Parts: sequence; structure tokens; C-alpha cells
Amino acid sequence: FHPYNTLGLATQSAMVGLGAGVVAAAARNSLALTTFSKSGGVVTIFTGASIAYVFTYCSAANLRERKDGWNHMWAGAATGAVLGARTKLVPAFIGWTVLCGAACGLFGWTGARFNADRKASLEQSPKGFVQEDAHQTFWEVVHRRPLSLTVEQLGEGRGINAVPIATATEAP
Amino acid sequence: GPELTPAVPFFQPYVLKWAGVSLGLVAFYQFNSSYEAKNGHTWVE
Amino acid sequence: ILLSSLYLFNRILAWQGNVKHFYLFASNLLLLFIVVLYINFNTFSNSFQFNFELFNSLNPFGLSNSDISNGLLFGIDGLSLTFILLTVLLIPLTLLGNWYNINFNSNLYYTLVLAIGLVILLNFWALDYISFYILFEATLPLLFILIHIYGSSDSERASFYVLMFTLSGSLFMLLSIVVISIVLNTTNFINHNLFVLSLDLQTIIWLGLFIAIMVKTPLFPIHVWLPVVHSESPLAGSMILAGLILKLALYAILRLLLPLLCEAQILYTPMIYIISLLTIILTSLATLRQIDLKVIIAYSSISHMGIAILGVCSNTSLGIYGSIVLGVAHGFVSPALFLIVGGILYDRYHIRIVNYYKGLTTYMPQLATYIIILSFANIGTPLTGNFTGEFLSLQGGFIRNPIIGGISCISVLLAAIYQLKLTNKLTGGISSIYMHRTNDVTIREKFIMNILIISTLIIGICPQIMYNLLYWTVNNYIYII
Amino acid sequence: LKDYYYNGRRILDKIPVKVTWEIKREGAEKEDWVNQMYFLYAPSLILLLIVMVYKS
Amino acid sequence: KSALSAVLMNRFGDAFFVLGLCVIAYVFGTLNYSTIFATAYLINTDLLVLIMLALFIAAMAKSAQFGLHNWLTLAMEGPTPV
Amino acid sequence: ELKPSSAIQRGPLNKGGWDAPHALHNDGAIDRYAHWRTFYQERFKYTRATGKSTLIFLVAFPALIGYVAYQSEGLFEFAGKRRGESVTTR
Amino acid sequence: PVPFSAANKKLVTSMYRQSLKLARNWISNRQLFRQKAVEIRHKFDQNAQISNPRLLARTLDETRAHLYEFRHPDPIVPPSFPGGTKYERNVPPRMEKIMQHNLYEP
Amino acid sequence: KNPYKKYDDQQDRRNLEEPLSVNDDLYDMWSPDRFTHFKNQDALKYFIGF
Ligand SMILES: CCCCCCCCCCC(CCCCCCCCCC)(CO[C@H]1O[C@@H](CO)[C@H](O[C@@H]2O[C@@H](CO)[C@H](O)[C@@H](O)[C@@H]2O)[C@@H](O)[C@@H]1O)CO[C@H]1O[C@@H](CO)[C@H](O[C@@H]2O[C@@H](CO)[C@H](O)[C@@H](O)[C@@H]2O)[C@@H](O)[C@H]1O
Ligand SMILES: CCCCCCCCCCCCCCCCCC(=O)OC[C@H](COP(=O)(O)OCCN)OC(=O)CCCCCCCCCCCCCCCCC
Repeated sequence: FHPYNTLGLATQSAMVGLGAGVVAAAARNSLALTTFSKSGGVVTIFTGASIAYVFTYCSAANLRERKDGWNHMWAGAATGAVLGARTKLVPAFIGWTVLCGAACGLFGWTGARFNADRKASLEQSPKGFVQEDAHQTFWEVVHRRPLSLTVEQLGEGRGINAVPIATATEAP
Repeated sequence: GPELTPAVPFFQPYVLKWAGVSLGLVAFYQFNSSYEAKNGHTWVE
Repeated sequence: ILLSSLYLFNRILAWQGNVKHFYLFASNLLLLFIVVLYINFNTFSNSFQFNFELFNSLNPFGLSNSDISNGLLFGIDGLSLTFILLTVLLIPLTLLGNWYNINFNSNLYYTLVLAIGLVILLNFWALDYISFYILFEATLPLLFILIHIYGSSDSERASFYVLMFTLSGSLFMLLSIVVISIVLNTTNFINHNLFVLSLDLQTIIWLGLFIAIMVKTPLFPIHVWLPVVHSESPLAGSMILAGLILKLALYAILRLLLPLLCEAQILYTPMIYIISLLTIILTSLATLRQIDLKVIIAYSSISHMGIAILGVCSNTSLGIYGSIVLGVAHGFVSPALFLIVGGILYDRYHIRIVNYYKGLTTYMPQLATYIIILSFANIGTPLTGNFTGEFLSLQGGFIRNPIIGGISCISVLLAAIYQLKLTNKLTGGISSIYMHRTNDVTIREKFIMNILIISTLIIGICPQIMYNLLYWTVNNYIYII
Repeated sequence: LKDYYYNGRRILDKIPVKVTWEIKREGAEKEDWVNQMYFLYAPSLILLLIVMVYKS
Repeated sequence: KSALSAVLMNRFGDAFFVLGLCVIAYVFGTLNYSTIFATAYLINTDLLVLIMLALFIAAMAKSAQFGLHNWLTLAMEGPTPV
Repeated sequence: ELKPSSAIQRGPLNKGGWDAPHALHNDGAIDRYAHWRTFYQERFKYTRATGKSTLIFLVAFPALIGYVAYQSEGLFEFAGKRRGESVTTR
Repeated sequence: PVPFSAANKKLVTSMYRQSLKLARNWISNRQLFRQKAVEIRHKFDQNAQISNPRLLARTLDETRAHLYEFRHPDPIVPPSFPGGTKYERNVPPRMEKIMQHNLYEP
Repeated sequence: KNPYKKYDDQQDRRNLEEPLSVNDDLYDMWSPDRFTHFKNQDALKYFIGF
């Protein structure tokens, strides 16, 4: 993990959001100087959503030194906060926050992509039963796993022990 | 002396049904145990 | 045979006009057939026994003896046999409990009821994920139609709930089943504990499976559909739903989840315990402030299922045996309470508000005795199967996690509170002014309730009588190194 | 015939046997469900209990 | 109302009794008096205190000690022979 | 000019059955109370009290139980523990 | 607040009844209860002729406060009445005919 | 409600078509008994004091 440049990326996002809101305003006008008067604040919608999402995403990613879905969850929460401030009601603000955060957290969990990561997908991955003593990869299956792997992943206790009980309690 | 309400028969249909079923089941159990003791396996097996 | 039997069905329909005698006869034959199967079932073996395959390519319309198996698999072990026996016990009573109160399109109603029963019975025979899922969803159209046509005032919303919530859970179950299919290229239950997926993949599949289990059991916080669907269902729908369809969830855990995702289940167990303790405590408390009879009886089932879940994920033999026994006892008792509230009181007075009811003992002493017996059975009196199930489930849960199980021991108190608070008002006081005197419980109603009471008492005094079918199962799923 | 029988029996408290409407309700009453249930279902549950006891 | 009070308080006692039964079965592997009394003196004292607190709460409810006593005086709603 | 076929004869949907005597004397006040309680969800609103109960039961209580259940996982083993021995594994 | 009116009458008679019931409830001994009753009688007698509104209102308020100060945890009530221990015990059933609910089944 | 007035249901002290409070189930006769002698806070003081 090497940091996102939060300031720069947020500035570019501000630019993109401003342009997108401009395009939406022009469309809105054509479909209905008055374009910004009768805009409905769509330029602000785009600009605020852009800045909130990008700034919160980079901020969270830098602070946690990780890249995963949780950053998208935070960023969606911020974006929902922005979009739900427009209601001017506390319940709706909270609802937008939590639900947009949940939706974007789901999105980031699945890969933060709309299309697929082809190389990681099952169709492009080693699958089926593994060979002699190879390490298990994500899509592969065995008939028996190494007990040390069980003890390390699951953790000791609750019936998970390094040695089978009957063997350990055998007398001599 | 207290008053006296109308007569009612002792053995009702439900008495007959439940007593007959229960007693038949116990008799069947005993018969199977004895039939085990003699035949060496229970009549149901 | 099938041709001749179809002829018999047609002629009986043409002459008599009401199929319901034929269906009752049929269901009784099915019960007898399953009992014959139990007679011929070998209990000294952990192998599926009455196997058959359908829709195999070499014989799409018959059974397959081919060396390639691409159809749907069916067969039974002890665990499936227990629930199958419960099902065939319950179906004829479900037909009988509506013997007189359906006076319109009655043939269609009885057809839907018997079809749902048969679908569940077949579901218990399924031996692979795809057929299990097929028969697991096949009920939803039938339940939707039945509730919509033969339900009470609010039946439209009930039908939409029962379809939508169960579909919502089932589709995530479908995601998990699709992942298993494409990763293993196999779907069977016979050898699916032989495949050891990577821990991360197990953790992912477990999510879809357990979301399905949350909606279907139900568990907190997605239980809100059940009280509705129960209250507006007709009596057969309510009895089936409470007595079989919920146990389909517990059977789903044991059959689909535990053998395949053992390590992920070990990882996730405390989350399951959180959710089960939540459902027990919170639904039991919420039951206190209900004003509808059928709604209260519905809320009772959720708490008992919470105790069942706590038992079934305890990773102990006692916990699993307790979960099974509790499932069976609940399938005996809850249909009886639903019979009372939605078939006796509702068919006499056509209302379910609690305020109207009071002091039923004076005119209907027999109904009052039945209410007392069934309520003390529901709250877990010993010498009833419910007590054995709750006790063993709590033992397993306390072993798996002493704190959580110890807190869960409050379910005894909470169950007593809501149930006895109901029966106190129903049985005693001065006879209500709002309602008039009606007949006492009849011979048919008494027959059904006697069947259920004797079943629960029999397994409550000697719960060991189930062990011959379940002694393999109590070891087949626990994961101790 | 069903309708006449049961409507009279319900709005008269009189049975249509014996032939003018007598009150003799004590006995001679068989519902249609009882034959199937009592003679097939109950024996079946008895058989199930026996089989479980002996399979135990 | 008095009957409800009595049954519910004694069900409180019974919830604690069931907790005790679970811990007894786990700790000793049985419920019999003979085994528990044979192997009691060797058992860890924390476990014994847990068992005995649960069972004492049950008996406290049953024997109308001041924690759980209100039902005792409501019970005279029943007939005098009761 | 577009009308259904004259060939169709439509009668009433009667549901049949025996009109039983009405054995319940409905109380309008009770019915309205029941309807209000039954459809309370249609009128629920987020306020300070309602929000407080929501944040307690759906958030704080689950968090407490989760902390307990994940902190205590595998902690205790009681079977046959004797004097002096630790009932705790960690 | 009338010095002498029917409503005044009803109010003071009710309060005087009350006072007497309270006295009976508080005193176990019969003789002692008699002296308490006669003292209560004298005290009502003395203030019987109050005329101006302020003084009468104040006296009635103060006597209400006095009665509230001396209310008993459990009044004596005969067994057959609301507070009683026989109340609603073996209430005789309302005599009624069975209404049917089903054409086929009783 | 004083028990000497007449009511349609004497045991529940309710007349027919009387409106019901939304939280009625907490205020009917079947509700937990309430005691009037001491105020709740005062009774708490006495209990804790003893
Ligand atoms: C029922 C609820 C459903 C919701 C949950 C579904 C979400 C699935 C998440 C799990 C999963 C797909 C699993 C699918 C399985 C079946 C699908 C289930 C049904 C689908 C509905 C998506 O994993 C994603 O997780 C995201 C973080 O949350 C990441 O976000 C992004 O992060 C940043 C980019 O680097 C960016 O900053 C940004 O782009 C995002 O921030 C993604 O990059 C990442 O692909 C994991 O897949 C992958 O996992 C890895 C190691 O696990 C596997 O390779 C391994 O390599 C070695 C170690 O690497 C191992 O030694 C080796 O053994 C193994 O070979 C892969 O082969 C692949 O398989
Ligand atoms: C619509 C939902 C989705 C539909 C998907 C599936 C639809 C299936 C349609 C139902 C057909 C299944 C029932 C009949 C198949 C079994 C016939 C049979 O012969 O059993 C085979 C098995 C082995 O027999 P065999 O190898 O020939 O040896 C005989 C030795 N004398 O012999 C045995 O061991 C006996 C097996 C007993 C099976 C019991 C089945 C329980 C219910 C039977 C009827 C269910 C109909 C369901 C209708 C609703 C749709 C689900």
C-alpha cells in the first residue's frame, strides 16, 4: 500500500463533477441563462457527490493503509450524507447515509468493479482437485487439508487441538 | 344426605376405546416378550 | 396401476363431486406406506437406502440404472425418515381440520393442501442441492394461491409476504448453490463432506446459505413476515406452515450446510449465537403486547425455532438431538394451538381480537382443558417432547458457549409469560358479554387434538424411542479434531 | 338430499329418520370422516409406535 | 391474577434451575445423586458455586425468600385447604 | 358498435352456504383499536423515543452480545475440571 | 362554596361518612373507636355554621388534606363486595341456548 | 374506576363502545395491579431504605 494523493484526486474529481453537472443542466434545459436558474441544483448534486465520495475514499484508504470494500462503504456513506442533506430531515439524512454506505460497501466487497476481473475469475483460474502436496488456492479443492492450516486459520480451542484427542490421551 | 343427579353408565365409549387400546398394547408387549423367551426372537422382529 | 387409479379418481369425482374423501384415503395410504418403509429400514448403517433417480437422460420418464447419473437424486437416511414420518402424520390431520368450514371451490382448496404436503414430503427425500432447491421453492406458488383465495380479510398482503420473503432468501440460497455447482461440478449429499473447499470460499458460500436460513426459520431481524402470513392464512395453511415448512429450515442446516462448510461454520458460530439469542429474547418480549390470537401463537414458534437453532449449531451430539426432538415436538404442539385459535374459536366467532374472549371455561369446559394442556405443553412441561428438546438444546448451547447458553435459559420464563398470560384471560373470568354460547369442541376437533397431544406426550416420556433412527446423525455433523 | 337433511336437522333439532322427524338424537350418528380415520389412521399410528418400540 | 403471579415467579425459579441442570450435566456428565455426591469433593469450586447459585435461586423462588416472595401472600386467594 | 357478445349470460356470484346466527356482538371501539394496532406500521414515524428504541435494540444490544460471544469463544472448558485447575483456557 | 346548599350538604355528608370509615379502619378497639367518633362529631359540629366563602373553602380544603393524611392502606370491605374476598366467587352461569355456527357440525 | 357504578361488563368495568386508549392493554383490569398508597418514587425510597 502506497498512499493515494487525496488532495489531487479530489481536485480532479471536483472538475469532473462540475463538468458532469454542467452537462446534466444543459440536458435538463433542453428537455423541459435560465438553465442554471431552473437547474434544480443538479450541478451542486454532481459536484458535492464527487468531492464527498473521492475525498472520503482516499482519506479512509490512506488512514487504514488498506484497499478493500470498507473504504467504499465509508465513501458511500459520505455521498449519501450529501444527497440526503437535500431532504432537510434528520431521519432521511440518516437513512441516505446508512443505506448508500451499505450499497457501496457491497459494491466494494464484490470488487468495486461493474465488469469482472478476468484473471481472478474461476474460468481463468486453477480449479479442480490439487496435485500431490500443493498449496490450496482460492478455487481449488482437496480431500484432506493440513491440520496446521486448520489450527492457524480457525484458532485453538472449541474442539480444535494440535493433536487428535485419542492419540494424545493414549497411555504409554 | 346430598341431592342426586341423573344416572350415567360407568363405561363410556371413550373409556372403552382408550382402555381397550392401552390394555391391548400392554398385552401385546407381554406376549412378544414371552414369545421371545420361547422362540428366541420376538414375534415382531 | 397409475392408469387404473386415475380412472378411479375420475369416477369418484364424477359421482361424488367432492375429492376430499379420495384425498383423505390417499394420504392415509401414504402414511401406511411410509410405515412399511420404516419397517424395512436398516438402522445399523449410515447410508442412504431407498435410492432412486428421476429425469435421467437414458430414461427421462422412469428410474435410471445407468452408469452416468445426470438426473435428480432421492433417498433417505434416519434424519430424513424422522421428518418424513412427521409429515405423513400431519397431512391427514391437515385435511381433516377443514372438513366442514370450506364450502366453495372446495376441491381446489383440498388439492392445493394435499399438493403442498406432498411437495414437502418429497423435499425431504431430495439427495442433491438442485432437487432440494426445486422442491424447496415449489411450495411458494401453492401457498400464494391458497392464502390469496381462501384467506381472511388481510389475505392479499399475507400472500404477497409469504411469496416475497421466501423468494428473497431463496435466491441467495441459489447463489450459494450455483457457486457450489460450478466449483465442485457435483451437487449430491451422499459424498459432499469429501470436498474441502478453501476457507475463504467456504466463508463466502456460507453467507448465501445462512441468509436463506434466516428468512425461512425465521430468525431476528427478518421474522416480521411470519406473524402476518400465519394470521391471515386458512387453517390448513397455518398448520402446514407451522408444523413442516419451518422444520425444512432446520433440516436445511443439517443437510446442506454442516457437512460441506464445516470450518466456516466453526468460524461463524458465535454470529449464529448472537442471532439466536436476539430472536429468542426479542420475539418473546414482543409477544407480550399482541392483541390477536393467531399472531401470538405465531410469535411463539419463532422463539422455539431460536432455541432449535441454538441447539443445532452447538457442535455437540446432545445439541443436535435436542434440536431434532424440539422440531418434532413443535410440529406436534404448534398445529394443535393453531387448530384451537384458528379453527375452533375462529370458526365459531369469526374474530381473533383478544379483548372479545374471556371466561370460556363456563360453557366450554373441554375446550378450556385442551387450552390448558396445550399451553403447558408449549411452554415446555417435562414429560412433553418440547421440554426434552429445549433442555437438550440448551445443554448443547451452554457447552458451546457457557455465557450465551446461560442467558438463553431465560426462554423458559419468557415462554411461560406470554403463553400463560394468554390462557389466563381465555379460560377464566366471567363469560364474555360480546360473544354468545356455542357448542363445545366436537368429535373431529377432539380427535385431531388428541392425536397431537398423545404424540407429544409419548415422545416426552420416552424421547429415546427416536434414537434408533438418529444415533448416526448425532455424530455425522460435529467437527472435533 | 344433503341440503334437505342437514337444513332440517339444523333448524328443527330433529333427525330425518323414523318417517316423521323424531328427536331421538342419542346415537345412530356417524360422520363420514370417522370410518377412514378411525379404521386406517389410528391403526397406522399404533403400528408406528409398535415399530419404534421394537426397532429401539 | 394471583395464580399467574405464582406460576410466573416459580417459572423464574425454574429458569435458574434449568441453568443449573445444564451446568450439572456438563460438569459431571450425569444427573444422578450417587455420581455427583461421589465426585463432588474433587470438583473446581467456581463450578460448584455456579451450580449452587443457580439451584439456590430456584429454591429461593420456591421457598418464598425475600427476593421472590410476593406470590406467597397472593396464594391465599385459593381455598383454605389449598 | 363494439360490445361483448350477446351470447353470454351472466348471473350473480353467490357464495352459498348457511348463514349462521351471528354469535359475536361486534364492538366498534374494539374494532377501531384493533385496526389501529394491526396497521401501526403504516403510521410509524422516526422521533426521539422511537429512534431511541431502534438504536438500542437494533444496534447497542447486538453489539454487546457480539462482543461477548467473540470475546468468550473457546474460553471455557468445564467437563470434569478439578480443584486448583483453571476452568479457563486463555 | 355555598354556606348552606344541597351540594354543600352532599359534599360534607360524604366527607363525614369518609372520616367515620377511616376511624373505624384505624382503631381496632371498639371503645376507643367510639371516642374517636364522638370527637369527630364535635369537630364537625363546631365548624357547621361557617358563612363567608374564603373561610369555608379553606376549612373544606384543610379537612380534605386531613382525611388524605389519615387514609388507611387497606379498608374493611365485606366479602361479597368489590374489595371483598368472596367477590365474583362461584358467579352463577348465565342461562343460555347454544347458537350453532355450522350447518353440518354441532 | 370505582366499582359501584354499573357497567355492561362489570368485571372489566367497561361499557359498550367506550373508546380505547392506544396503550389500553396497560390500563385494563388484566393489567398489573397498581397501588395508590405511596407514590412509586416514595415506595422506592422506603424499599431501599429498609
Ligand atoms: C452472499 C453475499 C454475497 C456478497 C459477497 C460476494 C463478494 C466476493 C468477495 C471475494 C472475492 C471473489 C470471491 C467470489 C466467490 C463466489 C462469489 C459469491 C457469490 C457472488 C455474489 C472478491 O475479492 C475482492 O475483495 C475486494 C475487497 O473487498 C477487493 O476490492 C478492491 O481491492 C483493491 C484491488 O486490489 C482496489 O483498491 C479496489 O478495486 C477494491 O477496493 C477486490 O480486489 C477483490 O477482488 C475474492 O476473489 C479473489 O480472492 C483472492 C484471495 O481471496 C484469490 O487469489 C488468491 O491469491 C492469493 C491471495 O491473493 C492466495 O494465496 C491464493 O490462494 C488465491 O489464488 C483470487 O483467485 C480471487 O478469487
Ligand atoms: C412439482 C415440484 C417439483 C417436482 C420434482 C419431482 C417430481 C416427482 C414426481 C413424484 C414421483 C416420485 C415418487 C415415485 C418415485 C418412486 C417410485 C419407486 O419405484 O421407488 C423407487 C425405489 C426403488 O425401487 P426399485 O429399485 O425398483 O426396487 C424395488 C424392489 N421391490 O423404491 C422405493 O424405495 C420406494 C420410494 C418411496 C418414495 C416416496 C415418495 C413420497 C411421495 C410420493 C408421491 C409424491 C408426489 C409429489 C407430487 C407433488 C410434486 C412434488
